[PDB]
Amino acid sequence: VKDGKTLNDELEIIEGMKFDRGYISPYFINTSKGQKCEFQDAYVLLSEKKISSIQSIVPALEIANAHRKPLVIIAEDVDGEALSTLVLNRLKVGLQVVAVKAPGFGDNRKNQLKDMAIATGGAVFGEEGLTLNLEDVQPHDLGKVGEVIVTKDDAMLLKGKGDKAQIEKRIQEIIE
Amino acid sequence: GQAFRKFLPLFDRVLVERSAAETVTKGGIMLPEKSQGKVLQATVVAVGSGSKGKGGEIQPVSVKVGDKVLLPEYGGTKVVLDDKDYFLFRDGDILGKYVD
Amino acid sequence: GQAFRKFLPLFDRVLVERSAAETVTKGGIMLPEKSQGKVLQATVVAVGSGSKGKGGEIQPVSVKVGDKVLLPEYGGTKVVLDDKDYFLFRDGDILGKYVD
Amino acid sequence: GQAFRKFLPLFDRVLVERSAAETVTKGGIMLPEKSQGKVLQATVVAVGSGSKGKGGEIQPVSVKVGDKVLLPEYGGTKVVLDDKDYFLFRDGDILGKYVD
Amino acid sequence: GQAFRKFLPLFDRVLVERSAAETVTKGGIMLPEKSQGKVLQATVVAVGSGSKGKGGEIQPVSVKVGDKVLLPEYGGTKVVLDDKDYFLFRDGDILGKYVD
Amino acid sequence: GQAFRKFLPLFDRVLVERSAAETVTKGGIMLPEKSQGKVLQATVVAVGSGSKGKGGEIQPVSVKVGDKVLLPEYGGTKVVLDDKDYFLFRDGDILGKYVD
Repeated sequence: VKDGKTLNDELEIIEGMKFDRGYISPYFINTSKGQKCEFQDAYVLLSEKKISSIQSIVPALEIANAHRKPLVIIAEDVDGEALSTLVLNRLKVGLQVVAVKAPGFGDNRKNQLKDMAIATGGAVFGEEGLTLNLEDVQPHDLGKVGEVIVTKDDAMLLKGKGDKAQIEKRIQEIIE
Repeated sequence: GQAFRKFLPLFDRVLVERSAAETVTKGGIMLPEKSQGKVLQATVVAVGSGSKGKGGEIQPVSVKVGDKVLLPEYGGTKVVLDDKDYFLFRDGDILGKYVD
Repeated sequence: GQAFRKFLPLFDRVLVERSAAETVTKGGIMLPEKSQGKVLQATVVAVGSGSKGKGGEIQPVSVKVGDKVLLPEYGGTKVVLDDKDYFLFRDGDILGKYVD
Repeated sequence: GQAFRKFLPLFDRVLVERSAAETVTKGGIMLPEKSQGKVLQATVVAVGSGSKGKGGEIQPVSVKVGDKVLLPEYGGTKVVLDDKDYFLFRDGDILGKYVD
Repeated sequence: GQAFRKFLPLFDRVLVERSAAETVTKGGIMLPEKSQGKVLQATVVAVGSGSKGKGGEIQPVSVKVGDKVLLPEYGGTKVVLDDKDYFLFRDGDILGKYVD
Repeated sequence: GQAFRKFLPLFDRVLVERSAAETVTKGGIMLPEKSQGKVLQATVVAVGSGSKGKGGEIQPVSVKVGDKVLLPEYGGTKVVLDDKDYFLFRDGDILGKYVD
């Protein structure tokens, strides 16, 4: 329950994976009607660490370009030369890509990122335990959503092509 | 000694032209300009006559004009010739050659 | 001098590749990647022609191609050949070699 | 050794006169004199007799008087002759010559 | 040069095995392990071929294999052979030898 | 080279034994032990074989065993022989001799 700016009560149903993180740069906008980034049948790249280097972001971009599919990059932060590479490839050639900060401050960030990985069918990169490196990315290590909205303040992922049994096991893990 | 654009290097100094920086990867991903460092690959455009390492004779330099060479990270002098970028190196500073 | 992957070292420089870092112990305990330091074990893939230490003649390097050698902690230059790490060393920097 | 304005350099020292700083660009833009840095082009006006690099004989310097040369960014001694700027350099400091 | 545990040193390098640290004194007082410093007493197990100090010939090292020697406090390189500690020294670093 | 207590110095190193520190003055005034520094007076107990300063021959050291010598304040190495204090010096470090 929160306040409403109107005179009447209204119910909002939020489905899928919505989190209060917008795009990192406004150059990723491709739908000017709502000032939002819109992709359908897009790859998802999940990183538990910051993406600040060229070689940590180029191979995923080559998979996304070779498959002619959009890429959503959800990491702790994307800055430095990788952000410039993303913006340059979006503006010059028209590469479909968007970069979104990860939600959560603490172990909640890791848990929600693993939830996104399970729901989309991807793998979390730059983790403390398994230590998967971002220079070694295979096309099966990326999540697959059918739809994504990235606005100024929030991003939402729809119809992630994750394994249903894995999502059920993660649900029972959260229950216990 | 061999001159290049009416510039002749002195002693064992070697003048090189750095290769073009990679602007796009093999997968078709364009790279930002300020993220591309100095190119360690270069070609030899001018050599000096060489120094006198032994007694009474001049020792020619190891590389020749047209050799494809590998350069160290530091130790090169900026030389501008016809408003075009060139770099001057000592003969011993050059790491190796690309043979064909 | 002997060339490797179209790269010939200059003077007494020696090109090596480091051995593979050990990933699992003799008992079966897997090791993390970031805890494995640089391998001091290496094999020689390319040698230079050598320097002129004395008057008028060329002194060949002490190691040959295929020698299994031991490297110091520091003093090697990164050389990338066909997108693979290689390391260039002065001949006097090699601590010793393994005989068989 | 060759003397200039009753000044003769000693050993392998070389006296140069730097070129005039560019006051206007090729389009017609006047440049401020503060922004004009030190000019690396110079003309050899006096040379020393040379040093004794080998045993018993005197080695002449590599440059001669009237040669157009390129100067290093550091390493020159201010010499005033008839109230005009002149700079003294070692023969080995000079990077190269402009051959016509 | 003499090889030890299929390791052969290069140039004027000497491989030594340090003596065992004293654990109990002459009166029967046992000593803690962390308090025992590095042993300056050592045994030569492998010598290099030697450097070329003069013109054209190889100068052998001054120690031989089996010599009992005294080491300086600093100047040795950790070498692991068959998972056992060994130390590599330049031939000039050894302070002296014990004659019997 | 000359050995002393089964220790032989290498190259041009010289082993010395410092003189006993003065405990009482000429006037009968006892001196504290903490106020007496290192004794620069010493006798030579062991000499090395010497270095090869020139081409192909061994240069013997300038002192002999039993010589009374003056030591510099710094530059000596602690050597313990039969639980007794001794110091190793380069031959060029000794300031002078006491000739009788």
